[PDB]
Amino acid sequence: RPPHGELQYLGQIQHILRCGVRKDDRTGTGTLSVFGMQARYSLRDEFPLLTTKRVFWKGVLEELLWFIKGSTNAKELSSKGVKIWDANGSRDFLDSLGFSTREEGDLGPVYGFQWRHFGAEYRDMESDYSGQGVDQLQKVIDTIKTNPDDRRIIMCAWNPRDLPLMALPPCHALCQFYVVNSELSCQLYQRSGDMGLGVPFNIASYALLTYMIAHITGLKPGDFIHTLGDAHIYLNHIEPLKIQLQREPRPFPKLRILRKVEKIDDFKAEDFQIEGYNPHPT
Amino acid sequence: PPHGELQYLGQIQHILRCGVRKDDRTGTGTLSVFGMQARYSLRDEFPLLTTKRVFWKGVLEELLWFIKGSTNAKELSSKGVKIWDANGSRDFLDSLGFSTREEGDLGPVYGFQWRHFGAEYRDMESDYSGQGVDQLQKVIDTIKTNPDDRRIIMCAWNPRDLPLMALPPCHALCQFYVVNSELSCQLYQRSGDMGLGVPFNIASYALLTYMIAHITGLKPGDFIHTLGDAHIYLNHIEPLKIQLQREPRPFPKLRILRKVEKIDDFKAEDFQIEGYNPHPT
Repeated sequence: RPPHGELQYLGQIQHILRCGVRKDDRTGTGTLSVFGMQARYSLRDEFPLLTTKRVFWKGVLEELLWFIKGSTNAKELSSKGVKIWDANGSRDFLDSLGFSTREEGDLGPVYGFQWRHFGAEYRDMESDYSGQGVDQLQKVIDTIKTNPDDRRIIMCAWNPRDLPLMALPPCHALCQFYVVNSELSCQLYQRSGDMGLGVPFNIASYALLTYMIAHITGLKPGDFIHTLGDAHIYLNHIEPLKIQLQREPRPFPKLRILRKVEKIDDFKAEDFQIEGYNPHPT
Repeated sequence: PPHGELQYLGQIQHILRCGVRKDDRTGTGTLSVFGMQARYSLRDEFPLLTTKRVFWKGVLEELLWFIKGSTNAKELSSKGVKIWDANGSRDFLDSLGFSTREEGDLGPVYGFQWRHFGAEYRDMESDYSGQGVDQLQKVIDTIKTNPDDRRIIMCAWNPRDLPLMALPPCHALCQFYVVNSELSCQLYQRSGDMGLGVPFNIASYALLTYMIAHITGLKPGDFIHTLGDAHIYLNHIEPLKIQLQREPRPFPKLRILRKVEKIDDFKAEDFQIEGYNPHPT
């Protein structure tokens, strides 16, 4: 009787179709669009991997793990057979940014470096930043263990000084955690969200991070609150979304963590099994 | 057309029906709900709440003090506005280990992050001109040359400077965006005392959107207030329960009197609030 948590994402899509405004330009790109939306996804016994269309779960878990180790090296992930960042590591592409002296796959100070060493002077993908900058992930885990009530438990990836050094500016600007009755919640502030391709992955990433952090602090998962800045759909995806919005949601799968892990760095693709996941065909 | 203030009041009824108990740093309790959002139209109205007066003059004078880049509390209270004084007092600097600071040095707080993000902070009387990133000027430049950019953001959480600071900022980030010559703005506040602060806050950023709309030549469109921890303090449940019984009155209107071309050049006399008629309390 509480509605399926997937109807919120589908509503947001109804909405952009009914009211976005056509920021134009049948000259490649071309979008419908709306500014500011907010969705709440339960994490209690379910795990919100969308079902009306399949999400690249393997690219989810692998990219999250590549952020936790602080990497900013795209080859290092691309070897887990997740390619989503390689176009951004390609020499012609850096070459179009004056990164002419960077080795291919050096993305600059992108999420893993902002999560692990915010503030450090960034040299390049092979340097060692041990002890430099602030480690937001750790500080966040400690504050949860020792002051769950703190209203300051934030993690920021948007670093205006580092921005001209990044091979692309981040979508997720910041996430805030929050703790009550032993449940752990999370709110992601995303500046720009493609309603078709990325938003369902981005929802999985942050839910998963919430599980992993709940696990390691011995709290139980709560709500994941997805807030969006610029939410858009590309005109070319309207047809496929229009069909996609007929499909009745299917029950969200579940996720087990298969061992007791105590440091965040300690996690490995195999500690997780997504069980029950059955989405519509594409 | 429902009245803008119903969203704010909405959020009150909701925290009262579903908020859970939760304590602050000192121990005072609150009912709190995590995650909320409201949209206030900024088109030919200006949303200064009318069910309880807001200190308009603190709003104006503060935002001017943010824009100036300042982080001295004294240069604010001299305009007759004291909301930052306590955080600057000699007693308080000492409890934080800032034994070395002139009273009323707040550390690197919004002043400094909007105009000098990532400069090293020294003290309040330093000069930082050309240091760090000038996020305010950068937002206005982008609103004018690339209005469809989706990164028009300002950010005042900076983890590095957090221990240098009187208190950690409460407005973390704001984003802007433009569509049909309308300028909208979204604000992510990590924590929100629904009684005293949120209304004050909804007026800062609305006012900031009218300033940037005036200079880049667009019209104000929406202001979206997103909250991390929305909470009502306990002591306030009763007053808010009265307050919920008031029909809101039509929001007033903000008039800007001369044409200002640069954001650094606004003064408090450029601004006129008209037809403001809030209930007594």
